Amino acid sequence: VTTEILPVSMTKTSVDCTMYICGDSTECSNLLLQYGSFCTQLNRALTGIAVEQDKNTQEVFAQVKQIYKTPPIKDFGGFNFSQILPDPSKPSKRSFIEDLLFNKVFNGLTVLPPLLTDEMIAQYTSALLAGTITSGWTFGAGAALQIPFAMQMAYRFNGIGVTQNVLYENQKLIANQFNSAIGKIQDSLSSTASALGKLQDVVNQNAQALNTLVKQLSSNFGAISSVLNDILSRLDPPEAEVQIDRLITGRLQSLQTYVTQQLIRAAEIRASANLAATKMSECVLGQSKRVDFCGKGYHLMSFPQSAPHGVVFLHV
Amino acid sequence: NQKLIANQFNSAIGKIQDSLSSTASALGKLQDVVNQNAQALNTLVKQLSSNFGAISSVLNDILSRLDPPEAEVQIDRLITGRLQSLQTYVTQQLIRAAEIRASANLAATKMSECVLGQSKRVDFCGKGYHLMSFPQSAPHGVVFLHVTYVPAQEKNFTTAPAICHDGKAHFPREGVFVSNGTHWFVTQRNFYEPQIITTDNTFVSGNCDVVIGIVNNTVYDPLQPE
Amino acid sequence: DAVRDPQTLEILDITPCSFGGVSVITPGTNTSNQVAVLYQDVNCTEVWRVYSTGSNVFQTRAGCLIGAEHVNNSYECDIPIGAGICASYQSQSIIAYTMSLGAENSVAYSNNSIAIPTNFTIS
Amino acid sequence: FTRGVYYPDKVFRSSVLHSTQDLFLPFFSNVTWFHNPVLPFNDGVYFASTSNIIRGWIFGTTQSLLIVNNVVIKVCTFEYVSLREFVFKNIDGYFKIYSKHTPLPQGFSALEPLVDLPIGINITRFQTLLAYYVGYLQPRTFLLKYNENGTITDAVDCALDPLSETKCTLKSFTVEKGIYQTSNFRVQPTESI
Ligand SMILES: *[C@@H]1O[C@H](CO)[C@@H](O[C@@H]2O[C@H](CO)[C@@H](O)[C@H](O)[C@H]2NC(C)=O)[C@H](O)[C@H]1NC(C)=O
Ligand SMILES: *[C@@H]1O[C@H](CO)[C@@H](O[C@@H]2O[C@H](CO)[C@@H](O)[C@H](O)[C@H]2NC(C)=O)[C@H](O)[C@H]1NC(C)=O
Ligand SMILES: *[C@@H]1O[C@H](CO)[C@@H](O[C@@H]2O[C@H](CO)[C@@H](O)[C@H](O)[C@H]2NC(C)=O)[C@H](O)[C@H]1NC(C)=O
Ligand SMILES: *[C@@H]1O[C@H](CO)[C@@H](O[C@@H]2O[C@H](CO)[C@@H](O)[C@H](O)[C@H]2NC(C)=O)[C@H](O)[C@H]1NC(C)=O
Ligand SMILES: *[C@@H]1O[C@H](CO)[C@@H](O[C@@H]2O[C@H](CO)[C@@H](O)[C@H](O)[C@H]2NC(C)=O)[C@H](O)[C@H]1NC(C)=O
Ligand SMILES: *[C@@H]1O[C@H](CO)[C@@H](O)[C@H](O)[C@H]1NC(C)=O
Ligand SMILES: *[C@@H]1O[C@H](CO)[C@@H](O)[C@H](O)[C@H]1NC(C)=O
Ligand SMILES: *[C@@H]1O[C@H](CO)[C@@H](O)[C@H](O)[C@H]1NC(C)=O
Ligand SMILES: *[C@@H]1O[C@H](CO)[C@@H](O)[C@H](O)[C@H]1NC(C)=O
Repeated sequence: VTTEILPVSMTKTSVDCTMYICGDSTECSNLLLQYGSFCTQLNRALTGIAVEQDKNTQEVFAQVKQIYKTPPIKDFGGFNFSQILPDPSKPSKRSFIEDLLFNKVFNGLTVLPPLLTDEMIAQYTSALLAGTITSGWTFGAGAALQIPFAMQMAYRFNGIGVTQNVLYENQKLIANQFNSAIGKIQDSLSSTASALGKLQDVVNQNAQALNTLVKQLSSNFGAISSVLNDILSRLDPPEAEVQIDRLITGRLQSLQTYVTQQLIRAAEIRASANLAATKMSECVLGQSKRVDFCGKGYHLMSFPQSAPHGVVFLHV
Repeated sequence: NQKLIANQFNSAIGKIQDSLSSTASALGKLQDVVNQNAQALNTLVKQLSSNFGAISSVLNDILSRLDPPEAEVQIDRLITGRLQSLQTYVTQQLIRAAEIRASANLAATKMSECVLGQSKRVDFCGKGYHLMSFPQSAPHGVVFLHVTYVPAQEKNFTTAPAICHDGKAHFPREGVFVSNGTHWFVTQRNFYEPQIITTDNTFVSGNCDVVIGIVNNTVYDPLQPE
Repeated sequence: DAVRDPQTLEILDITPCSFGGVSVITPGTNTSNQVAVLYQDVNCTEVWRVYSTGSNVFQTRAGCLIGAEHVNNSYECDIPIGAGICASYQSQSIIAYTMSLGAENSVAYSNNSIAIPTNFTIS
Repeated sequence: FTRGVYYPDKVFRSSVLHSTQDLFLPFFSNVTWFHNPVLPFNDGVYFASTSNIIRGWIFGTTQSLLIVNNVVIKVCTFEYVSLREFVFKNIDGYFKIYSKHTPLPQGFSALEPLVDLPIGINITRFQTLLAYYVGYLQPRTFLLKYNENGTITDAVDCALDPLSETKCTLKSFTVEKGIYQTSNFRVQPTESI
């Protein structure tokens, strides 16, 4: 049993262009109108990014029609799924592994909330697990058809070229090896390793860019000050024109650089989310023949778990 | 079932035709590309009526009102303002072209693997079990028509992993053992078609006290009178 | 963010004023002319007169929503507001609800039962 | 209802949606009904009337423009000789009269410019000269709709209600279903310290 982590979405931001360039200064915002429509371009670009971030999450996680439930009598041939099934004693839908995963990882600048909450994403992953464990690969092609778990496991052995008496005659050994591998996953996440590094990199790259954008407001760009009220209290209007123009030019260049790098960075989070949608459909809802697409070895089955802005797959 | 299968296919093609000729619009992914590119060109054209700090946004009536010392002072403001807007247009066109290229690469992969073959990848060529697909052309796009098999009208049974007959464990060659309540049969997995359990459709492996859940029944031997 | 009074030498804090954004939820204008108005994150105690006061006031995690009737059903999402809340047009008015993820289902699992399909459908 | 829209300039336009920022009579305002009290001239006046009793007008702060009625104007110096709706503006030493008359109803109509009288006086009040209304102009922003013949057939007041501000942001008169960012808000400071 191995692990694969993928980024899915990123943080939805919006920047108020007029307030960033000159908040509460009508003699600056009258000079800004001589540049046409730069601020509406910048707002339209950032809004397109924010909508795409909800679409990525929909297409990775909402791949079931029903909300399937697992039965209260848990007799799966000796296989133990309790570390990855949800625990209702804690008040969320979140499972044990997913608790570990969530514990491991103003000048006009706001953050918009996501459409799907963490509870909704956890309910989707638990329906995917319950569907897999009780009905094989049949719920991904039609209606879910129940089958005993060892018989499911027998025809998955049959799909990698091994006859099914090998499964039925080594059943207790196979269940013990599965349970120990899940236990080792749980231990190495519970230790202090830096496992969620791909998810941490996205958060760091988005924090550095907002800090650079805020720090650019204290440059004076050739003007006598970088505070706009100091200029408006010291100078007459015909001489304050040429100082406010220098500040406006520098601040527009700062916003334009930020939005260009956000568009390039969102283009690669799309590709990551399209890959995670493909892995959900081909490794969780089916059994895959593609070499190394779902782990290392001959693929038997995969399970999903939710993470902050990401997804974790466990490949058996 | 050939006549039933042909009639279900013909009805589904007719419903595709109906939900396109009705005004429920579905070509939204193709209309978005057109709208975004038209909007970008309209923004680039409207940026020629800004004065960027100069006395006029028209260049002929700077050149007709001023002398070459202080006409260049006004012309440099318009030059920098118009370069910046051309630069912004070109950069966002290069970012949109890369997304259209990734979509065209996916479409070329699907033409190879769903039209020129049958695919085992789940949900790549539609929902269900993939049979075949047909291409149709569209303005700046392509439409695929995927044909899939969907199981219907399921029914409960009782099952077992193996059968014990003469101190030996019997397993299916290709299928599952099912019971209607009193008798035991063997059927294929995706369609109910029950048959008698003989030695031609099972194989034997070991004695019958290792398997969890084995069932006593009779395995028939087809060379009976000899 | 802090300063000292030049007369009483008191340390007194500076904080900015309210400042949100404003969004307008609409159906099509070939359907109605009613709107609802969302204010981005302002606690509804700080907030045009008809669409600024009155009844139909609801506090979401996205902000303050004025002009929509909060109900207790759950529907498919129609117009997304954020953090689970959607809006739709349904005597006709505008309603705000928690979105629903789909139909509830439970599979009849046991250790010796199987479902086999008996027919099929071409799609 | 929807009255008192004129032509802002003298540029021909056809089948466009131009945005205008000028002094207009806001939609659904309250106009006084008269049936001759001396009225003030705030910054611009809508006038209508509904025979042949209304002759002309008296202008000025008490030099005082006089328009009587055959049309003769006696601005006091200069003299000029050349349902009924009228618009008066006193902008930058000029005096712009916009007017149109028809066969208050709901129908939309636009007032064409009549004459400019570049006089440069001060006016704070006025009075009619013998069923007439008085509106007052506000700084607005409209969204006019021209046609194939280059005539205005519709407009939108971009500060009446939220749907109108949505229509002015999208620059259309039909709005699809959705959610749209339109503006910002900010509490103003109450006093200085
Ligand atoms: C499935 O695994 C869990 C965790 O390993 C088992 O729960 C443990 O059960 C023992 C008793 O045998 C307790 O002492 C531990 O404290 C339990 N751990 C936790 C985290 O609850 C569970 O019993 C296993 N299920 C089966 C059927 O064996
Ligand atoms: C197969 O058998 C199961 C078990 O009897 C059926 O599931 C029950 O269906 C009834 C209504 O038909 C429900 O009231 C019960 O709650 C279900 N039981 C459980 C445990 O979920 C199932 O409907 C049968 N399927 C078919 C196709 O006949
Ligand atoms: C299970 O299937 C068997 C098929 O062999 C059914 O047995 C047949 O039933 C019909 C009707 O009574 C008889 O005409 C046949 O002679 C029977 N065949 C045999 C070999 O006995 C049986 O009825 C089915 N049981 C149930 C509960 O459906
Ligand atoms: C399945 O058949 C076998 C073969 O008869 C049964 O095993 C023996 O059955 C006899 C009676 O028929 C008993 O006296 C023996 O003690 C059984 N053997 C053992 C090792 O217990 C077996 O019981 C049958 N299974 C079921 C569930 O009835
Ligand atoms: C399998 O499904 C098909 C499709 O529904 C069934 O065919 C229909 O049968 C009904 C009679 O109950 C007719 O009224 C319909 O006209 C048939 N449809 C078509 C397209 O021919 C078929 O009978 C089912 N087979 C079985 C064995 O139940
Ligand atoms: C299946 O579960 C039932 C409990 O309802 C039990 O009696 C039976 O022994 C189990 N069968 C197997 C093969 O474990
Ligand atoms: C809104 O303000 C009240 C105090 O009047 C406070 O109790 C409440 O926590 C605030 N809610 C939010 C969401 O800020
Ligand atoms: C909605 O549910 C709440 C329960 O928290 C209840 O108090 C309220 O009355 C319900 N609304 C209606 C209209 O019944
Ligand atoms: C424009 O005016 C002409 C009159 O010359 C008329 O025939 C035509 O119908 C008008 N167009 C529209 C759209 O009303």
